[PDB]
Amino acid sequence: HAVTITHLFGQTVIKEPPKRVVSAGYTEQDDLLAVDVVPIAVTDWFGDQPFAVWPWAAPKLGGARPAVLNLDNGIQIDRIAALKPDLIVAINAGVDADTYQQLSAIAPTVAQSGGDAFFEPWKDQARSIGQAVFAADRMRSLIEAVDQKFAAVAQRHPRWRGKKALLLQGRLWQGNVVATLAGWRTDFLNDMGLVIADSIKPFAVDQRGVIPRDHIKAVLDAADVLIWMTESPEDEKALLADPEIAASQATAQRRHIFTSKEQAGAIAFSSVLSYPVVAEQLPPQISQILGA
Repeated sequence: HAVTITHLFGQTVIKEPPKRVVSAGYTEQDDLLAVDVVPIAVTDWFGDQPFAVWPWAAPKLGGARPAVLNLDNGIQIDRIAALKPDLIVAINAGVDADTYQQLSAIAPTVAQSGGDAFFEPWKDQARSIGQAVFAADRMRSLIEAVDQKFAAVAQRHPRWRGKKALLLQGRLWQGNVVATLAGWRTDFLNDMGLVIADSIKPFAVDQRGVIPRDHIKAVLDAADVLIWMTESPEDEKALLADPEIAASQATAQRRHIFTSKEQAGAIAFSSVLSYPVVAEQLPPQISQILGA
């Protein structure tokens, strides 16, 4: 039975479990590898990982060495054609109507389902991948396992319930703190019993809060715990050197968590394989700030 995928740019028919999959977006390799589909090409995002596959997903390669694509200057249409895929997964790749036509000329192409051309809700991406590679039941159990691990954190830490969190990018932008707005990207924090501080709501730009310099101190001080997606010790040092961050009660009362690079990657990938890394490695850090 062929699978018909309905997406932003129409429908894609996938006649059989595909043997040559290109992962054209920033994160889809995690959910593909999770259901034992090893892409023939993975697209790099950040962190300079071998084959752009981060450590939580690397084992599933079974030693394969996929081609590494990049989006530095758009989707690499000719490189994709040369790989002769039977399925292109381009959910998190910035596909538009023009690039959709180009990819579809090469092979059946699964695009995003809606208005997010990058970073659509992680479970929507997972379910679509699962359908596309004839692994829906397996992908369903893996999504459930994520929710269960975060629910188990909540059960072990009832004192956290209602405590206020912010999830911040690891670097300032042109002087501004950049927060993740409340949405699918913060559901994992809610699943552990935390609330997203509403101090960021007035500063919305698309899915982030871009905090004006004169509001940094008050906005950070609204939170009980601040999770910064730092990718190096230099990132942490630059945040603590910022005069507004340095003068906040968040700094005075040691409310900051600065992620390791691996932790920042696991949050950023938000996948069936990366979220269990967050559920393992973030709770001990939250306990140090909130108490167990």
